[PDB]
Amino acid sequence: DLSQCDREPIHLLGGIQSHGVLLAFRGPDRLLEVVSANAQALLGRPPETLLGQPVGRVLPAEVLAQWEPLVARGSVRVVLPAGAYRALLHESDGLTVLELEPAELQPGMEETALEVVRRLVSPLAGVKGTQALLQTAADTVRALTGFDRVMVYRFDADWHGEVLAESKRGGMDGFLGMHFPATDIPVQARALYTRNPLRLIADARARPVPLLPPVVPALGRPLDLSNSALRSVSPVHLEYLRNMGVGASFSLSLLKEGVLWGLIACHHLEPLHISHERRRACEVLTQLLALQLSAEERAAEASEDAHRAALLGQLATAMGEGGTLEEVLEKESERVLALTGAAGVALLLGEEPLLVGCTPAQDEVEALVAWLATQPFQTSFHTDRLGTVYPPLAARADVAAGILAVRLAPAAARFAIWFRPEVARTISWAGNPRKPAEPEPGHQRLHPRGSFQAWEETVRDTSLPWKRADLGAAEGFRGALV
Amino acid sequence: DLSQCDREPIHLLGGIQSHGVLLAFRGPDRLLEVVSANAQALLGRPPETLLGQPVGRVLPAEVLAQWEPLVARGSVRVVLPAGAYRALLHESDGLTVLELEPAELQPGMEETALEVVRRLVSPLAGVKGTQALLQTAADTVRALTGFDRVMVYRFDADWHGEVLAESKRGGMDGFLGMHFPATDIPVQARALYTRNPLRLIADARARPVPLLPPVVPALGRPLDLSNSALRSVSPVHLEYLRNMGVGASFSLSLLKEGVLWGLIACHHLEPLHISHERRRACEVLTQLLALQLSAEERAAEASEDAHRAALLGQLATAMGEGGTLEEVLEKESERVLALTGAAGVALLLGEEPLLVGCTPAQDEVEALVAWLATQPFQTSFHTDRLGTVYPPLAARADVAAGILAVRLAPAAARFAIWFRPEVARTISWAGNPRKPAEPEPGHQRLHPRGSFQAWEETVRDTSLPWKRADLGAAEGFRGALV
Ligand SMILES: */C=C/C1=C(C)C(=O)N/C1=C\C1=NC(=C\c2[nH]c(/C=C3\NC(=O)C(C=C)=C3C)c(C)c2CCC(=O)O)/C(CCC(=O)O)=C1C
Ligand SMILES: */C=C/C1=C(C)C(=O)N/C1=C\C1=NC(=C\c2[nH]c(/C=C3\NC(=O)C(C=C)=C3C)c(C)c2CCC(=O)O)/C(CCC(=O)O)=C1C
Repeated sequence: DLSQCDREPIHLLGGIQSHGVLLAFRGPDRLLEVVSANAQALLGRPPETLLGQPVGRVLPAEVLAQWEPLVARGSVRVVLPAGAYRALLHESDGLTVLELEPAELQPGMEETALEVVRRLVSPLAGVKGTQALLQTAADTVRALTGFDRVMVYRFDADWHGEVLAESKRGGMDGFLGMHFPATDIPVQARALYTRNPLRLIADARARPVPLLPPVVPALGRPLDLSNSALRSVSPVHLEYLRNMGVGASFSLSLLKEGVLWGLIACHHLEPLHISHERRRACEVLTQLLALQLSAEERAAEASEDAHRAALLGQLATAMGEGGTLEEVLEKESERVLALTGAAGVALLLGEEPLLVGCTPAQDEVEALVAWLATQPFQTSFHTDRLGTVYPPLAARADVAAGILAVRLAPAAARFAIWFRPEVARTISWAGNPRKPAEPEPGHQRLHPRGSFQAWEETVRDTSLPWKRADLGAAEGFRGALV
Repeated sequence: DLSQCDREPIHLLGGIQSHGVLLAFRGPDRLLEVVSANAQALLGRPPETLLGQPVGRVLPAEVLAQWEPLVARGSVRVVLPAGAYRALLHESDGLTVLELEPAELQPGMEETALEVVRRLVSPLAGVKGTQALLQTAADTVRALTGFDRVMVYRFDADWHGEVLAESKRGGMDGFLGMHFPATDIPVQARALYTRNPLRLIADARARPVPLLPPVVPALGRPLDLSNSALRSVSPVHLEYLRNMGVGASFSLSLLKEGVLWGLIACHHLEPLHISHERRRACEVLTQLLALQLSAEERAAEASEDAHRAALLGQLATAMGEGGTLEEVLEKESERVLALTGAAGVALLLGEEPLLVGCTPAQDEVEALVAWLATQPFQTSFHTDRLGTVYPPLAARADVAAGILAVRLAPAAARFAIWFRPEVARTISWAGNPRKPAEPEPGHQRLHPRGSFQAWEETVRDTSLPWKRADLGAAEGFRGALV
């Protein structure tokens, strides 16, 4: 179900944010084709009068002088009689898009940000866990942006997420540890956040500035603002902000090894514009954490596969120390369990089933033993909520909430099945997950949930997720029984 | 220790660089105890008549106006009539040492180094290899320092180095590809370089400034200048550079997982001083490179593991469904070799040897098995130069230069032994390695080597080195068959 949320084009709403001015040109003569209605407060004259006119007679000479560097570097600073603006330049719908927004005024900013990078690299980060690695990356970003609250938000495989870190001001509420639906950040949004990694909402109460003309004439549609720094956002999202009593919003995507792993959302309770220069420096921090997270993770996985392979070697040094099948896998009982972080093992070596640890009844292992043999897997099968696919043992989630089965022979149903009990998790949801929006009668005008107060849900009948190492240790064992 | 170049106390040389003043204070009354003889250059009044004078009456009020900002940070900018300077504070031998140094004049340093941090931390970096990673880092440090040549030095196991990357200006001598002896950077300096990661020589030809008094009166020795920016390097080094044609040297240790991976060296043909702050943003980049290298490198070891584990996966699917062990290893001999990237394998299941691929003859293999039997290895043995420990097959480096053996049995003689042939290398040195230093009659006066021209050499009887992924799969094979 691709809902109403996952529909309307957020890149075709046709408004810009009032703290800036948008101009679009087409042609070798670069005649103004698309103008935002507030254009006058800079250009001088009625916007309607400057459509159809080449750049030379609409743009100030303060800016055209630096047009070449604008074209080559994509952005240049320009001082006007109004103040210091930053000219941004890109391409869209075959037209040239120009944006003026206020520039950075405080000149020891890059110095300051060069010092938050030293903190986020250091000799080495992630000392006592990646938790304080995200907590620093949150602190650094608050210190640089001046925002009252900064959360690290992670995405889960269902595309729901959780605040894993939070650096806020004293006397402020916090969303630490809470959980959030997938409809909160829809799919079309996550599609373009994985392309354009920044977004600033200076004033959520403010009214978007329309563009002129309302369509691109040669197209019958509005100008594609997917790469605009001043594009104004969906209306139903400005209300979700107001129902949190926030006033400004800045978010950066956390792209690590290709995918959208999460966001760094920044909340302020009064409007605040952050210079495009200050946001690029923040982007330098977010990429920094994303590289730290990657090197820490692989290192954990490597060390987690060296201890598992220490076990595989102890199994074999013993299994060859004496002819003793039934006996060693019994005398070395905890070295098999710990191979997959398991609590009971059922080994199908024909004959009878050698039951080790806490394990389901011999006539119940013989029940999944017969169903698994008619399941579509090749070498391994792992469920973390078995009861849902195999309900007969849905009441035995005390020993069989999750399973990890390996085939010890091609045909000839010969398996090694590790078992895990459930692990009960209470997740707190920021507001009711079942009514996470308010539709109006006719179900054609959705609104957001107005309460983000805790909602608690103990999760049952699920086990711990089978990590990557458990699974490799399983198939390593497999090449030692055949 | 081993040689004289290791004896030299390169931290008690009593000299500093003429582009700066050093002053050391001690006591509740910050009495001046040690001072550089050039201190009168920037203080006014001869350095001898201010010794034992409170800090108040010796320093300029321009410097003392920031005396509290100076302490709690350890760095600050002051404007003397002599010019803008950087004051830096640190404690050595119960003394408060303060070092005055010309400060940075180009104000967009921090904006420039941000852009170069952006380049080296961006994702998609290392995509054409880690060669492009060091090449990017050498090109970026050159853009900030402005040196005429910036090279990447990697120490090997034996502490000699080579140049794996290089970035230089048009028409200049390079050292790409070349190898440099262990004696060129001696052990007492490596140790120090693990702890102070940035050093700078501004005039390879300027003579040191003495410190007055020649000693610290309470010790009998001079001031320890371990954590010093203005310290003068040993005179044996100064000759080295002046026989190299360099006029200024600046280097940054590449500390990787806490150990000294290598060094980024930069050469200018003329004297050049880099500001303290610019040396600290270059060191930012050394830690991005250290990070980037650690992450990439962990990604490959994993991808290596996956291939081997699959090779272990298919053999054990060959096993348990096709006759004896002498047959399935006859139809997967291309996998049993590939396990350890081997040219041949000799398995000993207790029968006569079963030789696979390119091996030495049955008798040569048999003889080695009875040799290794005495040897004191637990479950694994490996060498890249067998002939150095077992000469009987020192003629056979065409098949047996390097070997990897695993014990397939407890207190018994059952092994699987993979075989590699030699891989002739070719080390092109910067000078003849047997003449690394040229002493005078008597040997209490050493002189740098005079000629840095390519001295080629071709190492033989040496195989490709048994890596982590190979060894890991060697033990995997051990745990599979009986
Ligand atoms: C049916 C529609 C929607 C419901 C219901 C809902 O809750 N959101 C809906 C649509 C959109 N959400 C968009 C963006 C967006 N959502 C989040 C998540 C949060 N945003 C916040 O402001 C907070 C807290 C205050 C949270 C937890 C984020 C981070 C974003 C990105 C924008 C930002 O950084 O503020 C969205 C797209 C907006 C656009 O056009 O840019 C839509 C349509
Ligand atoms: C017996 C003495 C020595 C011989 C012979 C020799 O070749 N070196 C000897 C001693 C020391 N070398 C020290 C420092 C140093 N050496 C290198 C290596 C190079 N420096 C270069 O300039 C080049 C190329 C021209 C190479 C290959 C480096 C990088 C360093 C560090 C200093 C720098 O980067 O400029 C040394 C340390 C002296 C000190 O630090 O006080 C000694 C004693």
